[PDB]
Amino acid sequence: FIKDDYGPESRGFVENSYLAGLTPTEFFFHAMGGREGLIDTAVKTAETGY
DNA sequence: TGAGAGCGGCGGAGCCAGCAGGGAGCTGGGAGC
RNA sequence: AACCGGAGAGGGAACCCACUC
DNA sequence: GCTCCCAGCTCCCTGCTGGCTCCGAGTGGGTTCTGCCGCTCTCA
Repeated sequence: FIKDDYGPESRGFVENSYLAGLTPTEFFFHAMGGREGLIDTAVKTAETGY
């Protein structure tokens, strides 16, 4: 991407569906999104149990 | 006194205790008589 | 011609990997 | 000699910095590891 690109494609918006598949940039961004939830699942338990 | 051997020794957050600095308040030395 | 069974040992520390959430 | 007002000492207070304890529940495997050098006394 060009420097200082605030457009939807350049910041994480995925305009494709899971039926049409994702472009490589959208695939990486989607991985970045899923990683956050996966981390919170492990972090949350240590607080809730305490 | 030499081999066998016994052992002698060489990360982060958040509550509690101490310290430092700063005033109100009391008592001796001087101000008037 | 003459009795003829029978057990008992494995423990701890540390580390890593993995699983279910 | 008399009462009294102003600085020096006593107290408490506030504020700040250093020190101790906690950090989900289960489960299954495997692997390594439990000290070592030598120094003096004894049997031969």
